[PDB]
Amino acid sequence: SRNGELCLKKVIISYCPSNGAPNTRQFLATHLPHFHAKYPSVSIDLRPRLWPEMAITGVYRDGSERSYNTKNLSPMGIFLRLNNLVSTANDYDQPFCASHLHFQRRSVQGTWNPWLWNYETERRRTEAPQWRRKLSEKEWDYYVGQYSAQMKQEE
Amino acid sequence: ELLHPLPVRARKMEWLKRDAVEENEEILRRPYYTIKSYALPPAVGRQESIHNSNNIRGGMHSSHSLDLIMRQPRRVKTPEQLRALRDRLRFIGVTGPMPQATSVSTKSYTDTYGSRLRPRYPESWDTVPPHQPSRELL
Amino acid sequence: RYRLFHPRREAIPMHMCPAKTIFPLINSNNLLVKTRNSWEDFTGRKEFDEDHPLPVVGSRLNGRTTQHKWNHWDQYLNPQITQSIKDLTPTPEYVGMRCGHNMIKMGWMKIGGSWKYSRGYNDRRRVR
Amino acid sequence: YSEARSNYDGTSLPAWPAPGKKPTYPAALSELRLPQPRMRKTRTEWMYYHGHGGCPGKYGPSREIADFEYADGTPASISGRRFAFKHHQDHLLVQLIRAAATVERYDASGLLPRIPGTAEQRNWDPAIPLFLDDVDEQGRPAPLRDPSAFVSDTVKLRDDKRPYWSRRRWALTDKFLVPKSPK
Amino acid sequence: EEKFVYFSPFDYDRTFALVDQCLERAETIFNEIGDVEGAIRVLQQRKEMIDKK
Amino acid sequence: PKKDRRFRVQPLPSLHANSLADDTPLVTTTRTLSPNFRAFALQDGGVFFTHPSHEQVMRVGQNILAEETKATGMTS
Amino acid sequence: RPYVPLGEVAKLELQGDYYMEGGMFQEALEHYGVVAKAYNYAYPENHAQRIGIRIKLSAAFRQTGRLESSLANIEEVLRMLDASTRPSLELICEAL
Amino acid sequence: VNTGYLLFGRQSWGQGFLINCPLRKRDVAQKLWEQYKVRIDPRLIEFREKDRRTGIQELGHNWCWLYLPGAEELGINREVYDNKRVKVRIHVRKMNSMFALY
Amino acid sequence: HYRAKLELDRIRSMLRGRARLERKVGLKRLFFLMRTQTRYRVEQQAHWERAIVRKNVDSAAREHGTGWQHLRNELGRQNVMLLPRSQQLLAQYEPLAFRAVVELCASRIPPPPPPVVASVPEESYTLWPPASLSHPAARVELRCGVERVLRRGPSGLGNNVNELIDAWKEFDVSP
Amino acid sequence: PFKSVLRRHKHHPEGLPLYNDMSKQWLCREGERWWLLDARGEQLPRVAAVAAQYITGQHRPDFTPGMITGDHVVIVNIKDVVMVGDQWIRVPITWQTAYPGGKYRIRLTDMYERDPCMLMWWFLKDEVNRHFVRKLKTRIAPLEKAWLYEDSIHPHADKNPRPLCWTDPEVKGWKYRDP
Amino acid sequence: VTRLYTSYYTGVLYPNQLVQPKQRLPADV
Amino acid sequence: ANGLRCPDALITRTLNPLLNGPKFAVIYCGNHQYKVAVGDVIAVQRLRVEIGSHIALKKVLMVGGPRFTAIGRPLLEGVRVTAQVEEQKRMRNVVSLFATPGRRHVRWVDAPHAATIIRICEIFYSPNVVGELDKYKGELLETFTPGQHTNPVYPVDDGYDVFRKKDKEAMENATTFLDLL
Amino acid sequence: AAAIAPGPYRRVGNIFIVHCDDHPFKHSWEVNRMLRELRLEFKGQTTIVPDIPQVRKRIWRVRHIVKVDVLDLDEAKALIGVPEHISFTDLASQLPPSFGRVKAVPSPVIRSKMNFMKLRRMRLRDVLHRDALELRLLELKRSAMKNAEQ
Ligand SMILES: [Mg+2]
Repeated sequence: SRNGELCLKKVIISYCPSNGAPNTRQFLATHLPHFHAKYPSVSIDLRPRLWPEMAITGVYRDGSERSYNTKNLSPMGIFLRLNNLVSTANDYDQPFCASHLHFQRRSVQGTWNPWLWNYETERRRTEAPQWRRKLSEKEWDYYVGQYSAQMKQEE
Repeated sequence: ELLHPLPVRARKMEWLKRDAVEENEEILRRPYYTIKSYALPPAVGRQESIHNSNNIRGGMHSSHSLDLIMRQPRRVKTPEQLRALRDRLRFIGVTGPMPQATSVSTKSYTDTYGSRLRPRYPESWDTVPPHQPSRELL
Repeated sequence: RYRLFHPRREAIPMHMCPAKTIFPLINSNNLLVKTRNSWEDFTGRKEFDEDHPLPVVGSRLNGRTTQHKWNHWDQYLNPQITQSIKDLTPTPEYVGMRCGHNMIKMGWMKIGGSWKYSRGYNDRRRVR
Repeated sequence: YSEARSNYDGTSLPAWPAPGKKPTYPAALSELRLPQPRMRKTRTEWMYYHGHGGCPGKYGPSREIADFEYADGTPASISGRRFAFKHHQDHLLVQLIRAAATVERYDASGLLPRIPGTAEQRNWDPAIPLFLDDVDEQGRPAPLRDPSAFVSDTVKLRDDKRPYWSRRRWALTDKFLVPKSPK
Repeated sequence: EEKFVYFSPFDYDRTFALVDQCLERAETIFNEIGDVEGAIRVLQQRKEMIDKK
Repeated sequence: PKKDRRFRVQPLPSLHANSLADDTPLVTTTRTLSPNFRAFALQDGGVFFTHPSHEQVMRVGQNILAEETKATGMTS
Repeated sequence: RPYVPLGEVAKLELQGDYYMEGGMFQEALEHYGVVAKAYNYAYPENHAQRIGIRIKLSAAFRQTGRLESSLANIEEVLRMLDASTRPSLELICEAL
Repeated sequence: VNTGYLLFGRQSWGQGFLINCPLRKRDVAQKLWEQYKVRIDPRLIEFREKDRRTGIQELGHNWCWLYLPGAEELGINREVYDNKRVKVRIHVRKMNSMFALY
Repeated sequence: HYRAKLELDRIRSMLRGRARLERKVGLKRLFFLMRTQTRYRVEQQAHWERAIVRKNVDSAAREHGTGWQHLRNELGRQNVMLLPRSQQLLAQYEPLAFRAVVELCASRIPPPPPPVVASVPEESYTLWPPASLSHPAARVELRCGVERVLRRGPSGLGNNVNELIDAWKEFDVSP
Repeated sequence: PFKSVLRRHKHHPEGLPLYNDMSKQWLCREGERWWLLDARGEQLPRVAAVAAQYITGQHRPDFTPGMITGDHVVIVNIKDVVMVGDQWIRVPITWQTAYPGGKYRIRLTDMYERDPCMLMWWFLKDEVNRHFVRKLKTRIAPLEKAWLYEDSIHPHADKNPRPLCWTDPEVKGWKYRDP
Repeated sequence: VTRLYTSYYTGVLYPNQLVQPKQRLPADV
Repeated sequence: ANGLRCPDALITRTLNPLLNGPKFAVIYCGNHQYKVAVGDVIAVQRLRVEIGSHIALKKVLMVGGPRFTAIGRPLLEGVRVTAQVEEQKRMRNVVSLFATPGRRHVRWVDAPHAATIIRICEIFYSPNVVGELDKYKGELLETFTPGQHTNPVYPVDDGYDVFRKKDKEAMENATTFLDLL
Repeated sequence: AAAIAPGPYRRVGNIFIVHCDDHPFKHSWEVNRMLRELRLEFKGQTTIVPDIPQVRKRIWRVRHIVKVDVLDLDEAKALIGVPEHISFTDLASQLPPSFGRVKAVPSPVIRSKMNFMKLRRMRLRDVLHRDALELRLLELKRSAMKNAEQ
């Protein structure tokens, strides 16, 4: 059911009114009007014939046929295969895989291209004590203090 | 046959198995019960002192809120308050009589709606009632 | 690491379910007990509304089911529906023909199965 | 619309501090009695910490919360697995309550011993004290008026070698020994 | 116990339970007021209901 | 038993044990565009990041490229 | 239909009849009150769950000594069952 | 203690004959209590020079030393092998996951 | 014995000459193929593919000067719960969001506190009645429920809590 | 069959294709960038690893196994490449020719005598073959994206190779473990 | 072997679990 | 979308234009996480929902625009993700074939994987922001100013390390623009 | 105040949360019997058991598999919102016996007939209900006919 419209159009149901294999006649009796009242848009065409095809068939809005074998299947099962007919648009069968979970691929921000993060370089939290720099006086005194300290202990 | 040596991290993990086992047996040597008073918090004396010094310094643990429940004073402080609360408590699904000499015309759920009939519960994901009341009567 | 150190208190987190789940009103004083006490006693899915019906899609306990043959109870109630000879099936204790092999010491085996254990069976079959 | 709960009530700790104060952090150390390994918490341990099981798909918010509402707010329906999960989740509670009940009628009946551990644990483990009453544990009573002094644990890291740089100490340190592989 | 599986009617249709205790209440009221024919009518309808089920 | 051919993650600089202390995350990302990602605190406990868009970042990249190639000219 | 967080109010409702089943009626009454305001807003006229919960609400009023309120409510339930297209066969039974 | 020979068994993986959970002084003293019912302070035990650094850790026959402190009060001499020591004899056997611990 | 000849007889078109021509040869080929792929799918590809995913997320972290080894840990620490597949989707289709995740990790921003143990209200311990009223714990929990009803989205119920508790009095006929 | 029997061969005069110049479904050159790897002082094997991963295309977030998209790495100064300790003298290079006498056991020093470039090519071969063996096109195609120049003179000024700034996280020296 | 159901156990699929419709009052009445 | 909300006005007027335009969400459904756009179509594992119904999705891990990114620690509040059930169908058969070489037993197990196929309609977001958050030093920053960088960022060259590998000098001195202005 | 707490004194026991960290098929059948008594089947299962001596006798033997945690009952009352004036004995007295896997019955046949009897009591419940109704109806008809004839 896409954009408020069912993709199913016809359901073909063929059966023999007098001969045997009651399941389809059961289905017409007890489960069909519950289906038709729930999905009014789907045209159901009934085909009485002497040697009936025992398969159900859907016809979709792209001109696609889909059928299920109903031979000596309970009307519960037939009802269920019918409701399986409605719930599919019959466009595709993709496997259920990780790459098939998203039918189309889309980027809101943008796709990664090699050049967006390329021109970034590593940076530091707090600014650098540059090696080559003019020492302040306190700095002079502290560093000369350190050098003189290690020289003193060594000598 | 076994040819090449066991890697170092494997036997490291085996050492960890050893002191996991030990960690268990320390638990096993703790007493069966503990004597506590009524007014004090539930954790006053506790075996975890060295455990708190070793693992517990500043970090917030997963048991935090529960431990916050432990380190405050007990809310029932005297036996009289205990039995004064406890006598008020009523048992609904209990077998046998229930005292009603006070007011007769207050009917319970059972003598109104019977033993076979539970109220229709709104049934969805986050509200899930017990199904099939007839099963539970063993 | 596969050797994990943490209290096993978290293997069973109780944060999600307090006693308010099993005892509906425990913060009051009555101790009612509502426990859904099996996995067997599940009645089924049912709708919250009329507006949003539960979809109809089948399972193998639904979609694969044959048509109903009349059993012996349905022909007892209403003889009207015994219409032909196929309705005349015998006592239900009759399963069918012997469909397999009673192979000594391994089960009932299948026709077109493994014959590896048939030695005793074959030798028993040809006959202080 | 969307649901975020860590709890049955929906409550939490005050997740953010007052502006301009220091935050409280979780202990990053794996919780182990021994201080020496000092090992950072594993991803799995962090998931145990944050109120899941070890995996995203158990016991967390990622189970208890419905996958979908309807547009109008009409909620979902009860799966067989949802009901089974509720049964498990109450099975834990029934388990706990019954265990506690057993402990309580055991110390009502007075079968909880004053001696920790079973007899098998007692004669396995020299940690648990001897619970002897009126005698001293070690022979007769000690007088009332340091093992490590004589016990040597000094681990010698590098094995001392033989002085080939000196002629006299080479021959004076001679080891008269014949290598023999086991037969 | 797969052959003996039983499902109580007081579960799978709540309507039956409702009408059942409905008639139970009715019958009690008939006992209090002193109507014999009414009580017999009610218990007959209830019996017929239960074995209909 | 077969040799394992799955892809291996590159080794990453070893920690100095400073990381062990809580309040110090062991991910170190301090990068050029870092100050632009502004963190806000939601009522939920989740966070809210404010960042420059795709074309802004790439425009910054373009400016840096042009600014490195102003000297020697632009190669093919 | 207008958005109301039905999950939360439903949870509230079942807490409600746990209160009612548990032998305390006043509280079940206020609970049903809240939830019934919710359903009264969220659903159209004469909807099934609306009249359902005020069935429960009549039941709650009746137990607490507000009898006439219960009577009024249940008559309104009746006249709502009247105007329904095809009401549930369970609801009419429970109602009366 | 010296007359007794304390049977010991554990698990061994890898190539040469090593225990993947090496011994220490808290579980030598444990085996003493387990099968010989001998209660001593575990800090009286000292290992061999080779086994101090790694623990005991190797399969087969190992020996260790127990310091028995007080006797010159008792005049213990020449009736023992030496006044302060007992050779505590350990044997470590490798066993599978069925029968071993750790 | 069932070898599944009658299903696999329809597949042969995907086999080359000797197998597609002659029946039994082709059926052996298809039986072999499908059993093989079944085995492989259940035990191995699960590892191959998660290896690929780890590789992609890791390199995407490499561009930011860190790697999978830290990122895993601190996506664990701050309780983000992004599956690695999703981290791959973010790395490839939303580089800025992935970057934001990385810099949520690298920052010192306190991770959320552990979930709270559900606690008893104080008013449970108040005896009722003291000496047509509600147990105070019940009405407090009722409060707590109504607040979380009003918490989800906007609704016609309003944001004011009190009268919404008292809403049972509007269905009440005054005698 | 799908893959033909008549196949392009080394003795066949058509010759062996260069994958850089080839145009094929699984070859994408559009989004590549050029790198400059100075090998001064860095260990041979490590350089081989890093180069292998830029070359293979594994450094990208969108990297896919069947789609070969690499960056061109210009590896400069192969001559200054440092192999730790005795290893230059002790690390074998073994190959087996199919003919009577299937052993060539040849020291790193000898390979370094003949060509220094062949050493880097050898370890690149190894680090690429570590994840790709079972298909020839997946083994061979990446390797041509290495440009091995044994000193600081290279033709590639026109591609503006960006200096690849890399420090090896591994503290210890490389270790030869090959059964 | 006997099951303890100590760990989590999903329920079985069983026919009593069918979604049973609600009885409706007829249209004309 | 009802706009972002904060006790501070400047932060609200600053981040108000920030939330406009297409939004992607990351959604937890049936143990599978999804990147979700407005017009995107996903196949989730089977939900019991009538076809053509209108759905909101509760679990939302992350929401972001071209401009903002809201990272949910474990989950987010306020997110409205409205989708529409399109199909319910069983997807392409995965045939598993189990045969033991010793036994003559062959088992053919078909796994059509049942799925609900979902089309998405809206993504709306309305956060409640508390305050600006300092990320290098952990704090809630009390005063908010957009113009100044919350945490300024500094280049790495000391001159102290001779063997530091030199990336081109324009990469190493590059200062980045003020975004919020 | 540097003094012993004033008593009434209460005695509070403990509770063991037991977690299985190792495959039971690696271990002997005695260790497996102990793990069975601790209600552990596989690797990764967690159980809650009492602190009574027998349980410790069990946990001691399997300690190289099981990892343990301890909760005293005040802490167990805290872990779940439980008012402190409510003990666990009453809470146990409230919860139904009909809980899943109720008993330890000696062989699967007995288990089967236990469940079977569970169903039988259901059938007999409904049958006895209907039969009671028939009884009372019979008595009403008897009294009616007796009062009518007389
Ligand atoms: Mg798989």
